[PDB]
Amino acid sequence: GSMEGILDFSNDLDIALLDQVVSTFYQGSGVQQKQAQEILTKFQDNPDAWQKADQILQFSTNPQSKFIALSILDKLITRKWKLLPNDHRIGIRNFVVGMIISMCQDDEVFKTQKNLINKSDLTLVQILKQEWPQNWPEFIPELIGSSSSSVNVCENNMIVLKLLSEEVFDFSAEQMTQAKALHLKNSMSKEFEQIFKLCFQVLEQGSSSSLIVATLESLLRYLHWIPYRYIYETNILELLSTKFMTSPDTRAITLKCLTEVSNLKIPQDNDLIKRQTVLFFQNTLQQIATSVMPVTADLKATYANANGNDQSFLQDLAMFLTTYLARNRALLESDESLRELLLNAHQYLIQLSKIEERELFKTTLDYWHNLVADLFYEPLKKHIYEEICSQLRLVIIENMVRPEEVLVVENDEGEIVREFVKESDTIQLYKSEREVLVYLTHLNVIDTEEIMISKLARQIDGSEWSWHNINTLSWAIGSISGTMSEDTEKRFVVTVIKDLLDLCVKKRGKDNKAVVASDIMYVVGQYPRFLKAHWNFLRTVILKLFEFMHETHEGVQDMACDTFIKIVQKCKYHFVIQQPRESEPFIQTIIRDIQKTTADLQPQQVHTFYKACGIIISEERSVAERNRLLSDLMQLPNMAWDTIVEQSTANLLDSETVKIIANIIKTNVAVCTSMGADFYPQLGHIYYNMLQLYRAVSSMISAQVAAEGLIATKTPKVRGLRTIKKEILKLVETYISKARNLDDVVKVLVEPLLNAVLEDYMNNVPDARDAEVLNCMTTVVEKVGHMIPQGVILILQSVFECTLDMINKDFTEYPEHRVEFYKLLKVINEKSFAAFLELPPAAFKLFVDAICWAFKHNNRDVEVNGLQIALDLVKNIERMGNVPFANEFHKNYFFIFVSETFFVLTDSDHKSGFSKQALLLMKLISLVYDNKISVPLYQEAEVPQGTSNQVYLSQYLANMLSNAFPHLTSEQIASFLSALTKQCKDLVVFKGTLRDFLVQIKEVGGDPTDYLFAE
Amino acid sequence: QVQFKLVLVGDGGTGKTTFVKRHLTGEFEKKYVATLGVEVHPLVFHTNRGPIKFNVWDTAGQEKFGGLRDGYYIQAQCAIIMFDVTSRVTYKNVPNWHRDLVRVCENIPIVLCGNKVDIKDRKVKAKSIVFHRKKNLQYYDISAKSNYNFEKPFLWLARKLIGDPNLEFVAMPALAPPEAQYEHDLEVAQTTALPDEDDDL
Amino acid sequence: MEEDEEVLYKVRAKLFRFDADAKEWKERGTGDCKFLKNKKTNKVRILMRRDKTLKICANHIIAPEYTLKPNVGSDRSWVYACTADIAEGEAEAFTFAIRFGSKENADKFKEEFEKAQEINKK
Ligand SMILES: Nc1nc2c(ncn2[C@@H]2O[C@H](COP(=O)(O)OP(=O)(O)NP(=O)(O)O)[C@@H](O)[C@H]2O)c(=O)[nH]1
Ligand SMILES: *[C@H](CC(=O)NN1CCCCC1)n1cnc(-c2cc(OCC#CC)cc(C(F)(F)F)c2)n1
Ligand SMILES: [Cl-]
Ligand SMILES: [Cl-]
Ligand SMILES: [Cl-]
Ligand SMILES: [Mg+2]
Repeated sequence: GSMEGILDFSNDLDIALLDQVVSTFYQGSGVQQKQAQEILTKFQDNPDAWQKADQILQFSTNPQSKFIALSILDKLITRKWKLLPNDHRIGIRNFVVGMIISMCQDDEVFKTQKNLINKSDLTLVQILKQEWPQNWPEFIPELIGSSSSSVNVCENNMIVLKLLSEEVFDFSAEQMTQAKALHLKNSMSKEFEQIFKLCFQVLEQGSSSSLIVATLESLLRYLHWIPYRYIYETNILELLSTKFMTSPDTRAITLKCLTEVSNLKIPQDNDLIKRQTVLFFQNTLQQIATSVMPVTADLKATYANANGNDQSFLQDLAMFLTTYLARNRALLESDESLRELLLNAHQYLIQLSKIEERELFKTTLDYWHNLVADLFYEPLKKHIYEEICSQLRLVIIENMVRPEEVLVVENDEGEIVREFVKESDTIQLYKSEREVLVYLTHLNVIDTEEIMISKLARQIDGSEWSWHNINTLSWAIGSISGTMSEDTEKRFVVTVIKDLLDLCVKKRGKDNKAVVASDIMYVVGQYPRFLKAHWNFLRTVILKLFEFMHETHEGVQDMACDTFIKIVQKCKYHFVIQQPRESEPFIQTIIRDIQKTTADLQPQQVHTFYKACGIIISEERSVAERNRLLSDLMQLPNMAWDTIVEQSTANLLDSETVKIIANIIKTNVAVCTSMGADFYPQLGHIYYNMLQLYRAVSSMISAQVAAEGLIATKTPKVRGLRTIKKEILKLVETYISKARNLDDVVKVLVEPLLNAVLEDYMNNVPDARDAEVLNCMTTVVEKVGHMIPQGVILILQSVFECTLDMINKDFTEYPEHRVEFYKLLKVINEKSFAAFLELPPAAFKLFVDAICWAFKHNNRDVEVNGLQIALDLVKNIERMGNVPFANEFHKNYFFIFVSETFFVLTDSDHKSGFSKQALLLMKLISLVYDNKISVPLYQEAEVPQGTSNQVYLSQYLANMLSNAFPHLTSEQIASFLSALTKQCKDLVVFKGTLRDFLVQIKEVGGDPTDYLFAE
Repeated sequence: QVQFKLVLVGDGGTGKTTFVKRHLTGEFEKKYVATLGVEVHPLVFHTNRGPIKFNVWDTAGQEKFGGLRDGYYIQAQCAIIMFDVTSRVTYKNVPNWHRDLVRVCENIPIVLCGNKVDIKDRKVKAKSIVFHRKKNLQYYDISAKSNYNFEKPFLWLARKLIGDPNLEFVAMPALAPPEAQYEHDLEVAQTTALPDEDDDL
Repeated sequence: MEEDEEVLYKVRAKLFRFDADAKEWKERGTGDCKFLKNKKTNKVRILMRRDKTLKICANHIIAPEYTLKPNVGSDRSWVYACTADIAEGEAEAFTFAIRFGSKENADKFKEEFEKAQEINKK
């Protein structure tokens, strides 16, 4: 292509050809645009490209070309500024400064090229970070002086100052060393008094508005750090709160400026600063009432219409009111003359809380929580806000979001149906609405009941009947559970149920009856205290849920199962005892009908039902009775199990038989999840045959892979067979993680388990290995690892080397095996470190390779465990004392861990694990500077005899860093290691020195004295 | 007929390209192939106010593949800032991307999207996500994998750009559809297993 | 353009297209798959739209030529070749796969699919 001509630097640069590539990229499309993009990238990334920056600037008409020219300068100024001759530096400063002035004097350019001007200002600010003030002490006075000349220069200087403030105070932490950040902050601080005068004069002597807005935009940044006196000891609060609130083009930024002021913890003693903090709020609320809208305005409707900036302003108003009031509302709560201001501000927030905008509602909801929590404790305050809180009760109730328990929703067709997915992003909102509404109910429980009862009354008679109105009301009724007295709760709940019952009977329709069903289920499920005290009602509820388990509406059916177990988790005790006027504990009635009750349920719903029964059974503490109940509950799956066994012992191939087996195991898992240690008798009933079945299905899977290939693993048959193996493992993992008798686990379970799973895992092909084996072994080692030292060895032999070969070719394949692998190594390294001492030297080398391999993952699940294993391994070795194995470990692997930890610290691709990388590195360095390593870390020849490991460690690291970062000077490296070494007992300072180093390796000429920042 | 340039920024790995691809072809890409500089993609939507066309500039998040960086933002009329709710570092960097973005585009509508909510081990809790309030950004939990809220960013941007709060997506009319050695091409298709056979669909 | 058609069958599904160059299946859309019979030509077609965006991810006649094959990895999906789909305008040819929530939905889809083929035989 001809567009590639600009890549050849022997020839001069044809600026005309440059603009064509630029235009082809920004205004082109298709392949042309894609080709020009790749060209401009190669041009920009050329180390000599900057030398043609002034050339492009002068003779080019395309402003995008000049923008990319400044992007090349910014890149040079940032990383290679100090590598230039002192003449190229001043020259670059000259035609950057000269360019800015040249553009601000041409009124046409200044109006149309705001992008190129802002980019040029930002480029100048990069020079300032490098040169100012040590090599440019008159920049600020000359900036102030030049402002009085052209109105366009003054405005553009406000942009420069805004950006400088940002780069020094708002974005310096990640981009500068501590020393340089402090130097620039002190510099701007020392010269700010003059900056403020220019900014205050402009604001008072009004001007080109756009200059006023630019000045206010700069003030917004100053307010992040400047002393309080500049705010309260001048007339600026009055300017902001009155003058600049009137004009709408300054109102946005002014309101943001006042929000920043509002969020300052002011001296709690000065009475005058309190008057000023009151005054600017008074003025601000006055300007809004008169210039924008009164407190009665329908902000819900204004926001919906979205005229101009109304949505942005209403958001900013909400931020200002909530920010100020959360900090200073106590200033308004005593003085009677300020009561109206206090209530009008909150009345605006009431109106703001009616806007239909989730994120905005959360912002105001956060404030309401702040307020009602304060009124819940602070004496004599809630009466002030009585009327506000009544309105808020209405807002919250009418805007309740659907709880996660409610599984039915209206679709675009107008039908009530089941939910496709969960509404994961409304879960937090519901909790927040509940918290606030619970507080509001404690503050006036009578007012809340009156609202809800009458709202309910207007649902029976149909005044306000709608699905939305009954839903939000029901959700609110359920969400305040626990706020009322038992007796009030009775009368209340009784009233609600009666009218919800009436409402069902009353309503024709498939959909009406599904809505009212979900709402009744949610309310009753939310009031267990009431159910416990009314057995007759509890029984009726449960039986109705059993009826719903037969309804053809999927949502209602699924919700009946979740409500059932939700009630059981709280009321289990009332199912195990024999209630008055009952012939048997209700658990026996449930069990005896379990087949017909669950007949129409889906399998996972049946399992939930069994788990619920398991919860109940675990309340019976008479062993004989519990085991009997457990035996009764499992009677159906145990009869199917026994039938399956006889057949299995005749060579399972049936897809329907595999599904049956899987559901039997899943039922045992469900019951074991809720019974834990109590499940042991049922486990022992099936354990031996279950493990034989594990072996049988394994042979089938292997035989299938052999006859059909790896693709067999994708077939429904093989996947069905592996489900069996996974549920078996999950069942054993579930029990062992809850077992209380570890002697039986060791002497009964562990031995057959390892024989059944380990060799199968090892001798299957990679694609046939189940990562669930690793997960099961982790639990075994966690719980009884200390009792089976030889068992742990056998686990390593079987899974370590073959799993490592699966995951040490890239970071993506076998992601589950990857994660479970390092969870297993972690627990072994913690609970049974002896197993690693038995590894042959070659296998212990792979173990170290495996840990370092974990370091280099971006996956947090692997990375965090990799760094933890390394840390714990170093501790384990240190504990051993001065013995041969500990000595050999350091000689072999100390510097491997130091250099590897360093590599991931500096490669910019593992930012997420910096803290633990630092911790690991600090421990390794401290071992040497506490003489915890008894043998020398060097060779016989490398170093004179008797040289301390401290000396050699500094020499090793100085050489390592010199070759890995050759652009650093020897003094930078020496200063860095000296600081890093002195600070190996203070993690916070240690981490600061490492962060300073990560900054300096990104540029040339870093100041080596920056590493003395702590000293 | 009239089009809007949209710039999509965020840390590497947050799912920007996967998100755009889902909207272009409907596919879900499992592989992570880092974007090199930027990729431009036309993306049309059918609305009750006619069709709207987005020229999506899907930029690179990895520093060493950044390319022109902020040069991509020029002339942009809207933007999406992407992070990964399973990676806190990507949220901590949202203020940096937003900074570089609003320095070129001073007054454009921006959506903040927290991606990968389908993963249950979430790290950036909902309560923590507040950066958008003071910056007048719209926020959505999204999942390019489950399609959760995947249409919200574009529907909101279209309402802001067209200036119509009641703008809705509408069904594109469906015209009458028209009226060899595939045996091999079909054999390959049958014997290549479909992905994610455990999904509800 | 759907008011002059009758819905003979509807089911939620996920549609895939086979990329031969990459040798992998790629999702094309998830939503309601409908069998629409034109009341003027009595021809039956598949029309499938993505949820939310309502974009067409399938539009083609249920030709008598087509045959539903199984996929090796699924018992609730069908594979078949299509020679003229206009979901993206230009009538392209594709190898399609459609997966359903259950095996009954897959078998029921097969039954309705073959019925539509008979109607198109006229
Ligand atoms: N579980 C899940 N994974 C997702 C989701 N979205 C994207 N991914 C995955 O995250 C990885 C990165 O995807 P990608 O689109 O390339 O992110 P990116 O922002 O474009 N990276 P870059 O900025 O370097 O181009 C991919 O493996 C992708 O499958 C999601 O919503 N959920
Ligand atoms: C109304 C809902 C209804 O009957 N709907 N059917 C079944 C669901 C699909 C649509 C048609 N309705 C009537 N009764 C209940 C109800 C009653 C309970 O009894 C308490 C008592 C006494 C005396 C309990 C429940 C619940 F707890 F299970 F929710 C529901 N709903
Ligand atoms: Cl009070
Ligand atoms: Cl109880
Ligand atoms: Cl990000
Ligand atoms: Mg990408």
